[PDB]
Amino acid sequence: GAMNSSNYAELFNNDIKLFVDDTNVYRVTVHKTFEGNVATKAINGCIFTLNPKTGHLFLKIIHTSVWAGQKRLSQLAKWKTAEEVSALVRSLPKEEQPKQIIVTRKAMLDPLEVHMLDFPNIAIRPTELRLPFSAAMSIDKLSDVVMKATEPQMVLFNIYDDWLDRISSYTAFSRLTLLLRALKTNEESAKMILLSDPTITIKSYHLWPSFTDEQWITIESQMRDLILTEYGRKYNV
Amino acid sequence: MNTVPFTSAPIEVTIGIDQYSFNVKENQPFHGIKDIPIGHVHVIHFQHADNSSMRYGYWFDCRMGNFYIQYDPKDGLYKMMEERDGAKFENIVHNFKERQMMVSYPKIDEDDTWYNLTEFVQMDKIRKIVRKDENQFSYVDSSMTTVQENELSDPAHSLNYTVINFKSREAIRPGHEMEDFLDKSYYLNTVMLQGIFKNSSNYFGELQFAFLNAMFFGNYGSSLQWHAMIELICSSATVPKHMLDKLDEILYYQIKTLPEQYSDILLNERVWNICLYSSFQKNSLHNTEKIMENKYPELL
Ligand SMILES: Cc1cc(OC[C@H](O)CN)ccc1Cl
Repeated sequence: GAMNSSNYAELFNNDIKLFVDDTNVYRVTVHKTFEGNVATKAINGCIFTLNPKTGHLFLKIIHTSVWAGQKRLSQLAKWKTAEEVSALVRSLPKEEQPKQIIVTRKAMLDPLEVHMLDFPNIAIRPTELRLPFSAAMSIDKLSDVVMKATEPQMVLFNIYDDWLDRISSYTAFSRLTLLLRALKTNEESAKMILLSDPTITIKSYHLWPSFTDEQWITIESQMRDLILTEYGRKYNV
Repeated sequence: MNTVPFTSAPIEVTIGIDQYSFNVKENQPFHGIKDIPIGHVHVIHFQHADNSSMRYGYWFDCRMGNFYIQYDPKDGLYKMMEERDGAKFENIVHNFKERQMMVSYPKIDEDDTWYNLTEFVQMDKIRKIVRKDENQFSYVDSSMTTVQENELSDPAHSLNYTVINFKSREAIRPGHEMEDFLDKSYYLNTVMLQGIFKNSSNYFGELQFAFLNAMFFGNYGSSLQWHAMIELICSSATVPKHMLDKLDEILYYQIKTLPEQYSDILLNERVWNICLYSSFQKNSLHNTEKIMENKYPELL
């Protein structure tokens, strides 16, 4: 069934599962035409497919050329996501295929279910969590590879860097969601927090800075503070 | 005109014949129904005075034999039976018609209701949905489940309606996932009509049989089947023009005949709002949309 506060720990058991977020697949700028009408111009997008246990991220880059000449693009974006997720599963060895795929928005259920009819033993599930995966394009290296792409492309990341060498996947996913929630609520502040000290760097093969354990506790406290405030600043409390 | 004689009426019961019904008292001198129109299927159905649970009844065609009812006190129900001895049948029926112990099938000469509800229904196809090949008539009741329901448990006592499933490999061609799921014309026209039903008359016939079993027996799986078949048409962009016009008439007479107090359980809000207001065929069911809006605006 649906994923919520109460069945949270299933994410970290040893049944393979993937989160699929489609919120960055179809992305536009809205602008005015010479005649004073409004028009959209599409920009490159991405499917965010994540193994929350391992941290393996399958970033499928959606090049604008896939919208050329198509109508009802928001609807087509959901089926394109499902097609791409399904092709990903099919590309994987059987023992690497997921047993569940959890979609972050309910409109993906029917497109994915139809594309996955061939995999009756893979459960497609929604969630009631308000997960911040839309903020993934606030991660500079992910944003960069998406905007530079000239053709459809899949890029593999580990969105936890090396954290798992020191912390559990429960703790890693909690850190990840805290970081993304912060970036979603106030991107400038969140990014200031992460890079303030120039002596903490991002390895070439990583997405986030090389914080010590002690530095992560401080960072995490600053992200919490940020998030509580922006909630005051927004509701005046 | 034909006759369904009864050996007696030992228990109080409401008897229905087609869209008509009358109350018979315990051990009332009642010997059956006369004047039944030849040329249509018919259904004779029963609700016991004691136990409103289990409405039940028998689909039959009088051209296919001489049929009678007799209450079985072991099994506790009015059973349909066939008298092969045509001479014994004429003689028995004549005597009752003489003693005027039969109610007359009360058709109004203007009234084409029953024809319009059964236009495409044929006994031969009923007998393939209700499998009991020794008899020429078919028993249905409120509790019988459908073949698709048993997949989600007695196969002998099931309604073998054609399985329709919009999220199935049968309905979705590889490489046309989105196309086929948003526009079911492939599934309607090639898979079902051309493939399974052969023609729209067999399709419509199953649709009408499903509705009638939902309405007379409150058979839940039949209502599911009726809605599913409506939805497949309305969700198809490409539908022959003659089928749309006929569907509008079919549904029109179904909605007209539905008991007003039963609409809350027999009508699926989602399917009807979708068919009448969202689907490819939102503008193609004028008669159906007009009667639904005037008679059940609450649902929409
Ligand atoms: C009313 C009726 C009764 C009947 O008696 C059946 C008995 O079991 C005798 N075989 C036969 C035909 C008809 Cl139509």
